[PDB]
Amino acid sequence: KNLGGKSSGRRQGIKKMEGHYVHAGNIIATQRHFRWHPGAHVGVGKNKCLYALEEGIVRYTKEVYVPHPRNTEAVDLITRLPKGAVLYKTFVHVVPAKPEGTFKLVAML
Amino acid sequence: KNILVRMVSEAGTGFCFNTKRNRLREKLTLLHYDPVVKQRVLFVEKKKIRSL
Amino acid sequence: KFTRSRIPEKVFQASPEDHEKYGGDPQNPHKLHIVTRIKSTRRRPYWEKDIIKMLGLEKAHTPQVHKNIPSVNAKLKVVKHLIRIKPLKLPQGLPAEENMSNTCLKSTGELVVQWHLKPV
Amino acid sequence: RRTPPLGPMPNSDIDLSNLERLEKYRSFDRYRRRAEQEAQAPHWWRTYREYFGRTQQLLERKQAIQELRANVEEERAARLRTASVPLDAVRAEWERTCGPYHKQRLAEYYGLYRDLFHGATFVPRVPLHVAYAVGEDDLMPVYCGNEVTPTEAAQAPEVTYEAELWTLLLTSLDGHLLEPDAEYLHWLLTNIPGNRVAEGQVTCPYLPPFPARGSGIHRLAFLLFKQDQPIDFSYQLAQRTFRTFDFYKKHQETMTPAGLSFFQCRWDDSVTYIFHQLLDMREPVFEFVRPPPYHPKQKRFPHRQPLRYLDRYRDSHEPTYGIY
Amino acid sequence: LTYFSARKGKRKTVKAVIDRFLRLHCGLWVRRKAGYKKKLWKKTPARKKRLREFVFCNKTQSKLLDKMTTSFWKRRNWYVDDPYQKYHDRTNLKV
Amino acid sequence: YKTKPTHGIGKYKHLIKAEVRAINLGTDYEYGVLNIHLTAYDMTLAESYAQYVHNLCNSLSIKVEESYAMPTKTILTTHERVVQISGLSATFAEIFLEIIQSSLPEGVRLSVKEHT
RNA sequence: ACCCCUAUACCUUCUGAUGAAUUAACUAGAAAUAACUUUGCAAGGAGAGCCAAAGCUAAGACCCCCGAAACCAGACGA
RNA sequence: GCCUGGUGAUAGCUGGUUGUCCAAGAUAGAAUCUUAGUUCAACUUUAAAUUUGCCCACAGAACCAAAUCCCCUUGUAAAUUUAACUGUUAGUCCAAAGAGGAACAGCUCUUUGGACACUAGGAAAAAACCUUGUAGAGAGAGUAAAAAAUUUAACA
RNA sequence: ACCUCGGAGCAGAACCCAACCUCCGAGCAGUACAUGCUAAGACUUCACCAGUCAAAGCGAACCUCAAUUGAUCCAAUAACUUGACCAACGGAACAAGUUACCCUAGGG
Ligand SMILES: [Mg+2]
Ligand SMILES: [Mg+2]
Ligand SMILES: [Mg+2]
Ligand SMILES: [Mg+2]
Ligand SMILES: [Mg+2]
Ligand SMILES: [Mg+2]
Ligand SMILES: [Mg+2]
Ligand SMILES: [Mg+2]
Ligand SMILES: [Mg+2]
Ligand SMILES: [Mg+2]
Ligand SMILES: [Mg+2]
Ligand SMILES: [Mg+2]
Ligand SMILES: [Mg+2]
Repeated sequence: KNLGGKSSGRRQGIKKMEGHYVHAGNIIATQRHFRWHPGAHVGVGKNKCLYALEEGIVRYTKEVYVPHPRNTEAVDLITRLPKGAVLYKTFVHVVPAKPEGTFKLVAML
Repeated sequence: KNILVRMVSEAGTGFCFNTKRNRLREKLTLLHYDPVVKQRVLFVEKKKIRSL
Repeated sequence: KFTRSRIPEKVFQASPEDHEKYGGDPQNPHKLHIVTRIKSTRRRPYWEKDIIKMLGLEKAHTPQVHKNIPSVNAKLKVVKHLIRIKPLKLPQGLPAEENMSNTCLKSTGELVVQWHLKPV
Repeated sequence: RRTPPLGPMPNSDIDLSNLERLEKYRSFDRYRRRAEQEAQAPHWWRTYREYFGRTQQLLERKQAIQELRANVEEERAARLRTASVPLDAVRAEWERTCGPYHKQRLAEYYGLYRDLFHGATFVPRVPLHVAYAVGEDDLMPVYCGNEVTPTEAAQAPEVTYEAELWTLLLTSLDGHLLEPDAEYLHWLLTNIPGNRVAEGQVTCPYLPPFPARGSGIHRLAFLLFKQDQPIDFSYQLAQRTFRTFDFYKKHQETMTPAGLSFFQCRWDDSVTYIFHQLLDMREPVFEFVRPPPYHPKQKRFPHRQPLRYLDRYRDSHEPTYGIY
Repeated sequence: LTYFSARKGKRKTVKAVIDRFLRLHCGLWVRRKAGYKKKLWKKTPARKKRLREFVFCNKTQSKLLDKMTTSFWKRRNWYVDDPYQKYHDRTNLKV
Repeated sequence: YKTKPTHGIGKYKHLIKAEVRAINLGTDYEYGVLNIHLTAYDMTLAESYAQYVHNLCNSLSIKVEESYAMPTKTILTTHERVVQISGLSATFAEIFLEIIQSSLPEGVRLSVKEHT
């Protein structure tokens, strides 16, 4: 009497591991709950998927988690902590490769 | 419980768009956006399309 | 499940007992290995079959020279159960262009650069 | 397969058996404070920072503020929050006391030390004051990092500073057209007696700033040097070019820097006048050119792409006709 | 399909294929997306923007559609004010 | 990641306790849950004194479970406030009770009664 | 010659029962859209029609044998 | 009924498919009135164009075991793309991790890896265990795997 | 008893992984009416079909939930749009029981 459960794998996880060159708009990793958070130059979709906002190299770090004050779930999770207790998460960053443009000589007026 | 109705623009006319609204509440008037006037304009609902 | 096997590093750390057993010096080690396939790649996983093809040991009982560098040592650590390793020792020098043709690698592990066929 | 942590893990020392006996962050703000402190600490894992990075004074000050809070109108005005502050006294006393460290911050933020002296930091002790004449009525002051037009800086400025020799220097850290390293100076007055400027040996006379059109926004350095022993020194832009580092290296024995004031310039019509009139060359015009957009390698069968895909890879928007 | 007709002994086109697809002269078949005019009330505007697109076909879909039409449909067409005419020749491929 | 040295850097549920008799075993002795009833003919002195008790207890690191009030009675009206306390020491029983004794304003009585 | 030693008939169907006494004769891969190879000519090719943004023309090279119960029409039969 | 015709009916089913010699070549799946079948994919094959492929080191991949991904060096020689098509798939057993069953089955269902549907030697015979692979002749030689070991009970 | 979709275990750490295996669920509701238009770059349920994410831009302000669903043709409509418990859920436009009289082609 166990019907259902025939759903397939979502094929989620990391698409660009650390060190990988990444162009703008590449999906870095799709998750189902926030396993990785967006860091520098990384955006988030409605599906909690991390994509890239610049061209560069993906890096994963461990950072202090300080949520938005209007996020009453995580903020209520803060205030229960003891006085030294600091939350960390793993973040994903894109270190941007190129300069965003050069000055070039155009005309000798 | 809900109804899919069409919403006809009052100006820049011939423009419709569909919405959901309850069976029991009143006839919708909205401020949608006409891309023909390219403004926000009152729409009035004219016909229920399908009772979803 | 049968998987690829990591081997810990304590396995590849010699003891002075072993320096008494085999003929090695931890200071000034040897440059070149002689590797020989002495076991089949049949009934072995496909990764070991590949490493045997990379090291150039498709034919058994045929010696091959390698460098004693950590990359080649990593490949050798994968297939160390199929091969035999001895140091290439060189009693005289490495062969010059004069002695290039007249060499012979002996069984001992040494490579002699003058190979007559006369008795001493 | 666990490998043990390299240094201490976070949330280790506070991890006790009795959490309910431990007093907690009652707030959001305290966690933000502690959290920022832990952000600034050096760690052993990979972090964002790796990749993207006397007694009489206290006596007179205590009696001074103690006399300040004693007046009834100060308390009554402050509790009715209609009390204010004279900005001028704060300005001049700021010029006196802790201004030099702040001008040091502004010179470090604007990269005057990494470029002007290869990182040799110093402190501008002298509260220098430079201003350009804006007609006859008013005059545009130069503070550290201001914007001043080259029309305002057409004529050499009035320099006043309270001190007792001196060598004053102006440079343009970025305005060099040919070399990406050197900089054109604008005027270098030396051996200056006291605090009058006119009696200085005008070695290199005054040019206005000339930033080229579209070449962005320029910074212009007023150095002011404590001189000990008066030394002799020494419109062609091959002659206005030098570097302040190895200039100062020749003369650092009996001269130390004592004053900064630097400012920004952009293009203006006066710079048309500078290039054409007195430099006698055509003006260079620059444009900020962004890199071309990445598109992947074009496929034979661009499966499921829209029809726009063929336009990413073409270069003419006109009907080509081929062999016909 | 019919490989040899009974009257002419020629190949025949499948007219479903012509009725749904567009052969560009370079070999690309353009199609419309399935369900682009169904149940639009329950689709997000991103999805509706995706369905109102002219989508190219696969390689094997392309070869399947080539085999199901004839050489009349594979031919240069110099129409007057053709909307798709700038998409026939293939610009700037590096294979 | 499970094999890296920074494994479990992000865990936090051991830092929140997301969840009665007295404990007097052999050496470490403590009262169970208590009740402190405050009855007065004044809302003001009972509420305010309950504040002073409650701020003492927070200022001396005591678990204060509740600080509710009981309904009044038709008599004049008698008001009650119940400020629960759990866990004291031998010395801290004496030192804690002597201040509540020595801080009563006017005619408001006490209770060190326990639960049920 | 045998004795010695070695040696689990063939086809087919399954991951690893079928059919055949034997001989002779008979008995089972049919299509050139597109691609490829080779020529011709070449911004044109083709002996009208057709194709052509190096193409077009020509050739070469690819698609089995036997076997039901049935259904229908018309006859012949007590 | 039987005969002739339609009729070379139709058959996803059974059976059969004829010279030589060489080469390359075996186990993911998804849909389906579908599980005796097809279509797409995966794998396979040829031709072509190009440039990397494989092995991999630090670093790196989450909160609520064995390992893998990623990956420069290095060791090697392949890979991807373009063109054109066929064929194959309930695999079996062994080792390992498991599920169902009786911690039965030469039982059923997944995963990782071997081997077998490719050779030879051994294990009694012997698909799947061990040794071993690339092809010929030799009345040469060195080897690999490779032979089951056990025998007991006095008592103050 | 089931047939489609989702979550968890099996399947401990990238992805994938079966069973008439073990347990939960779904076939909506609510809010908004810029839930406008366009468009680089990507992910993808092992094919296809479907699905997802999205910077910049123009125009304006100053969506939650996991699943929450259905192709083509055809209809209806001036148009925009709408149409299945087609749930056997890749869906034939509409077809039940039974044969120890069964029959044929095969398999065990
Ligand atoms: Mg599942
Ligand atoms: Mg599945
Ligand atoms: Mg035969
Ligand atoms: Mg008769
Ligand atoms: Mg037949
Ligand atoms: Mg059939
Ligand atoms: Mg072969
Ligand atoms: Mg069907
Ligand atoms: Mg079938
Ligand atoms: Mg690489
Ligand atoms: Mg896929
Ligand atoms: Mg069905
Ligand atoms: Mg179905």
